[PDB]
Amino acid sequence: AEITASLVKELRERTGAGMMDCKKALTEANGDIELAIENMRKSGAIKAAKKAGNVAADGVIKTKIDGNYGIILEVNCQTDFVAKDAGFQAFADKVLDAAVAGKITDVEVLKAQFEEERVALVAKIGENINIRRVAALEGDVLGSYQHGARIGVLVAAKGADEELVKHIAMHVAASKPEFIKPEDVSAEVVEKEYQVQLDIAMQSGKPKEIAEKMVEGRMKKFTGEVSLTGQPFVMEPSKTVGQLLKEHNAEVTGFIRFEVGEGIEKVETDFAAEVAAMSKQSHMSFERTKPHVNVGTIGHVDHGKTTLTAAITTVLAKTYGGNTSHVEYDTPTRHYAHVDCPGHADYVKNMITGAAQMDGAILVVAATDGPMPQTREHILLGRQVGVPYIIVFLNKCDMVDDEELLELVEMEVRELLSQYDFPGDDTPIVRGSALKALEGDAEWEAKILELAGFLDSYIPEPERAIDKPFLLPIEDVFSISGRGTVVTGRVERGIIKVGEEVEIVGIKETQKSTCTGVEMFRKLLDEGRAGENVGVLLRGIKREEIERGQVLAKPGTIKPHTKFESEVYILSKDEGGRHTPFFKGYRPQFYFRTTDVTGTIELPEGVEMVMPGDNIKMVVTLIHPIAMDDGLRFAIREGGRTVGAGVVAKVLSGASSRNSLSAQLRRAANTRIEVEGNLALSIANDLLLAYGQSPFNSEAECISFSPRFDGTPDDFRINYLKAEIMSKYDDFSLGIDTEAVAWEKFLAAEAECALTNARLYRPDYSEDFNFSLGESCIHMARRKIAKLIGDVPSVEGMLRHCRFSGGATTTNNRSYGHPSFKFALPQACTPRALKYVLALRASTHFDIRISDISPFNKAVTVPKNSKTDRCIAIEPGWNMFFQLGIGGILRDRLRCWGIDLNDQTINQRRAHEGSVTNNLATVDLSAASDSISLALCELLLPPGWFEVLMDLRSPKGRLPDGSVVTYEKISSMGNGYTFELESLIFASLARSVCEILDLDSSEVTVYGDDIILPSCAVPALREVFKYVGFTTNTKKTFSEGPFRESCGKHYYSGVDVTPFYIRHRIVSPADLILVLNNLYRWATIDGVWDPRAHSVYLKYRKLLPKQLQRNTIPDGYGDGALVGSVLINPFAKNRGWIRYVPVITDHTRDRERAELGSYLYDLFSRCLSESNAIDQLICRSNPTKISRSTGKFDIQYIACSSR
RNA sequence: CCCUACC
RNA sequence: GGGUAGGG
Ligand SMILES: Nc1ccn([C@@H]2O[C@H](COP(=O)(O)OP(=O)(O)OP(=O)(O)O)C[C@H]2O)c(=O)n1
Ligand SMILES: [Ca+2]
Ligand SMILES: [Ca+2]
Repeated sequence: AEITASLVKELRERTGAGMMDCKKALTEANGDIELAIENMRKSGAIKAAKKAGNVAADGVIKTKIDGNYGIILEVNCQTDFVAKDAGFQAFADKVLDAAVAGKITDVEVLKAQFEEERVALVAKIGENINIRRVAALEGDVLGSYQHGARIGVLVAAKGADEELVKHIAMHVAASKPEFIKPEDVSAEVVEKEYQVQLDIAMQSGKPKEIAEKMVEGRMKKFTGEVSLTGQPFVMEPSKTVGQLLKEHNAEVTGFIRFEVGEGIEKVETDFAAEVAAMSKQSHMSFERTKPHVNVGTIGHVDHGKTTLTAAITTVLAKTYGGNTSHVEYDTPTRHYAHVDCPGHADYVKNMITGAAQMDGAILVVAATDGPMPQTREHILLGRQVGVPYIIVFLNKCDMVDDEELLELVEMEVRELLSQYDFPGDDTPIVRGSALKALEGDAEWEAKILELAGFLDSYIPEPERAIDKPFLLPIEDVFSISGRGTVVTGRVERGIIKVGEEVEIVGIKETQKSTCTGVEMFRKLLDEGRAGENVGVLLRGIKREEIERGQVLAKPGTIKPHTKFESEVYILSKDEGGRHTPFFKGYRPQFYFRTTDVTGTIELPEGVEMVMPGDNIKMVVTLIHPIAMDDGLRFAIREGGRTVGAGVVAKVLSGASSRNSLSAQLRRAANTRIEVEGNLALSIANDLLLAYGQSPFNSEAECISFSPRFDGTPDDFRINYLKAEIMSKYDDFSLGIDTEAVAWEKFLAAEAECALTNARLYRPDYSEDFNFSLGESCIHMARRKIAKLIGDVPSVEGMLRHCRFSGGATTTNNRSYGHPSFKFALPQACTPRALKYVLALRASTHFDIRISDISPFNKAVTVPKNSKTDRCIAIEPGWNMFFQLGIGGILRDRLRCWGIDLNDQTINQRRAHEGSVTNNLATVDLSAASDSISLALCELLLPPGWFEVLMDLRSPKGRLPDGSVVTYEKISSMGNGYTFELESLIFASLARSVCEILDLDSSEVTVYGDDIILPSCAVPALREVFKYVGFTTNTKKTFSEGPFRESCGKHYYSGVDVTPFYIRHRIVSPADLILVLNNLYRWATIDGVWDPRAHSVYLKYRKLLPKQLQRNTIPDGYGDGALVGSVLINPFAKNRGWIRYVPVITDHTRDRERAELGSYLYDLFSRCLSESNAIDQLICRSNPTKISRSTGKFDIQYIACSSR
């Protein structure tokens, strides 16, 4: 030590400067006060200027109004915590006040007027802080709005009143209008923006006056929207600000809106990979049940928070050897995840959103400085979020002589901790140095060790989910004959044993009962443990006495509540939340463990708008009760869209839409649009005419017209539509057309397999002399396939993939398709398939029974296009169960070849590229799956597999004639695996063809029979295919020309030319709406019409009942309303800040579900799962419900977003 | 279970 | 009938 302790303290208390900066400026002053205060004052700048190269993207905005003069101010800092800090508040509160009277606008004037004090803080704080901008606004009446501190606006308007200007100010803060009027936009920035779009359009091939008109309409919008005037007013999106003003005899002379940080990079920051980055410099020179603990580090930016967590990691690895960007380290007794808390808001967000909780914080302060002024806000954050314990790591202690000085810093911290109710006197404080720790220096190494010892002993072990009291969120209820009432769900915490009593609590008056049993799909059980999906059997209680959403718990452990206060986060436009703010009476859905429930909120004191993206405390009150205690997470929803997360803080005491309007629409909806002749045709023809193309001569021409594959994209697009649009229409009288042809087709395919079956089992030409491409590919493909697939389908493979889903089986019809009827009604099965069923039956205690054992499937017929139906096959139920098993497994394996059968999106893009690039082809086989013969499978597949495939197929088929077929092909369409099998067969060949040619196999991609490989490969692929029995569809395969198609998307030199189809007689208003919407989506660029089509759209829109002509919804909400602008829908009711619009839906009648079967289906599904930012983990999946379609329509109200 | 869009 | 994506 040099000079004395209490000499430095009073140097701090009158300055706020760092400890060592105080001692060291007290030596060069020979123990003199005033002399010292000066060496620092006179060095205030050396510090500040050292911080210039520190990005200050945070801060506050302030705002003041004087009679009718107003100023808006922005002064940055680099941190959340500094912005809410008292001192920094006072600087900006002052630089603002004294900037009012002294009416300034030149940012430099008031800057330099404060520069000598701007250095005061920057020294005392340790963050770059400085005035960023200022501006001034005056008018006849101006008003301001302050959205916390992140954003303020000043609004000046003539002829307006008090609240009006507030509201306008608030709107401005929400909608960011970059001008005050549509006619105020830089007639240059625009006149040259109209000069860029004109190509985008005229290069797509569009005729002069079309590209123009389009661009004009676009630009008219492009502006109206970025202009206060043509902006849907925020407090009533139905009318815009423009109209709001006009009807108040007012206008807006001008406005300013500032937002903290606007246009300042705000350099990204990754925590983990930075620690490893600081760990790298000294990178140089069983018991799995261990408890899991979350810790957060919190303190001043460069007080060494990052170096400490580096230290904590090396040292811990060196010694005890071994969500979202978070380092993790181990102690001999527990396992840690560690986050940084660089921002206050940002942290509160993650704490609500569950993306990062905290069992204890670690407050980091460098002893060379001591607590900073903003250290208050650090501890305060801890306090506000309820971090249960806070440990202190004094850092950089080695850069300190007097040890009495550390005794002194440590006092300051303890006193701060206690000012915020933390155990100041009893809280751990390790005197350490992270730097030396990383230099291996074992003196300062045992302090890190010591810190982790406190982590192990001061932050108490968190409560293992099993040790808390039983609770199971009820997902569904079943009435099971001779086994009472049963609920299913995942037990959330605790254990339930048979015999114990339970309460069922939530939505109605709480009820009591006792546990009869506990079952999973395979085992029956006497206890259910936390994390397990189960059924639990209750006694005396009935199934209409229990609802989903209730919980099952140990008695008295959980109680039902209706009112509570909470901390919630509203998602932004980004995260898929709302895109408009809400206000006083927000009335959304609060989803709890498994169900939505309506609630109203009240905002805290003095807040009256809420924007996507921000935090808020609100007092929520629910329509009826839900079991809850403190801590319980919940989502916030609007029509099943997630717009917020929440956490109950404290439970409290808890002491639009029109009917005739629905009736009007219902009546209209059940009306018949009726016209003469064929409406579909008339529409197509008015369309052909508006694009100036010759109309369809007759019904005959609709289905026999071929497009010219040339001319401009525009010319081709309507030409392609002409060829496709009527091609699947099912109501053509004119034609002895049929489905007789579908069977001929079907018989042709079989006979084809018969030939190639003969051939492939006979290729003894008895002459090696000759070598063949097809032979070669089969050999190569076989070898690749085995490497991918294995000798045989894994048992686990089957365990996670066999399932029932869907439609008809050989015993169930469309009506009894649902999986719950498959578990209830006995299913048929094949003699060869029997052992699978028995094995499944040996596998569970539930009954598993076989209607009948027979080798037949049912060949039926389903619609395809105007020219032919498609023959498929309805399988035996149990065979299906297992087919989907192997089908599911092949789907997984095929990923290793880059083939992803869940994503037809990758095939569409390669179609599009092949379209400009001509380097890729799209190809198509004719009877794709009807042509895979038995022989081909047998040559390609491992024996183990082919056998399993032979057991599971239907060997025989019963046609509608009662006649039979003994199948030549391996499997028919409608089998559980044929799609995935044809994909693998197709890919394996194309890949082998690639290697034979020295192309990259990886360029191959396949989805069913939509095959995409490199163009040069096609001729050889054609030959292989011909050889192994397939016939390639010359008409729908493209390896040159400007055209490509794959998976629904059609492209022409890069432009989307995918058509649309009218399939049915248009008879109801839903039929017509669907067609019109398809027209809309095909003719609209971003909501703007091609004029050619729009004239036809408007012509036919007049055929609808009047109210249905105006009842519009945004795109992506379905087709029970015309797509258009929902803001101008007269029937849209804005109810509680969420907007509700009526759509047409099919009127259903409820049917009785199969109680046992539904319960198996539920349980079986939970089995399937066990073998398998983000608050999506807050929602489940829903209860079995059956319903008949009556032929009528209903009106349903759905939630919408302005869009 | 009932609608639309595709293989 | 099988699968995909979206909707109730
Ligand atoms: N409604 C459909 C459509 C396709 N697929 C499956 O996807 C593959 C694609 O067959 P398509 O290309 O649609 O037509 P193909 O049966 O091969 O007959 P074609 O091209 O001559 O019309 C084959 C089949 O397994 C299906 O099962 N059911
Ligand atoms: Ca095909
Ligand atoms: Ca195809």
